[PDB]
Amino acid sequence: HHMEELLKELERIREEAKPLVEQRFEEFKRLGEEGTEEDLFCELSFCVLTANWSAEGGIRAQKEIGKGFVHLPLEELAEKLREVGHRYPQKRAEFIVENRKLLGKLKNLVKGDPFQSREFLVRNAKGIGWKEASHFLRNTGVEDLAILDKHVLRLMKRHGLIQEIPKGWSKKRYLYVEEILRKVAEAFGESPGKFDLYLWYLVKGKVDK
Ligand code: NA
Repeated sequence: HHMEELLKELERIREEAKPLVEQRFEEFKRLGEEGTEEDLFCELSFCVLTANWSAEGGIRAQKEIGKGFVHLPLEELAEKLREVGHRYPQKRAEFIVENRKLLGKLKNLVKGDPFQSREFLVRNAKGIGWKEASHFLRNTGVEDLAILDKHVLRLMKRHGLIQEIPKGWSKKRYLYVEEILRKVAEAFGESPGKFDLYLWYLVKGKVDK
């Protein structure tokens, strides 16, 4: 399959998807602009939980646990994650509890240079790698970054943009594949952060987060 085929299909869904994409982005921008440290922490926790899980699951976990991500002890947090169906509740709970060290630092991170903020989160936030750090930043309104998850990587491979799907990341390799996708986003006329939502609309016609 060729790149033009992908762009044409995206153009066919663009008009219908746009209101959903724009409304979802307004919510992301609201979080970055008006969100408290705890609000940002809950979004970081959403990204920990959806590393290898559906947006639907993470949204349900966020709804059910809420500020529990901030205050619950490890055992109680793990139990609530087990209750909402997470497959790895103990380890994700441990990541979230450890990440509480970042409360007080998130507002500045979200406002900082997004490439530098992503580097920080990769190194310092548990359960957050290159993809999940990009995801968190995008979900606070950042538009500069791609979220290279399995769905996006498979689309890129199917349309000849990359030759193989990476099963792990480094700074240089993530930046490289991200730049490939940035050029596609630019060809379409959208920022990487919004382009991601158009790409995901292709699957089932949904715009989650
Ligand atoms: Na990390």
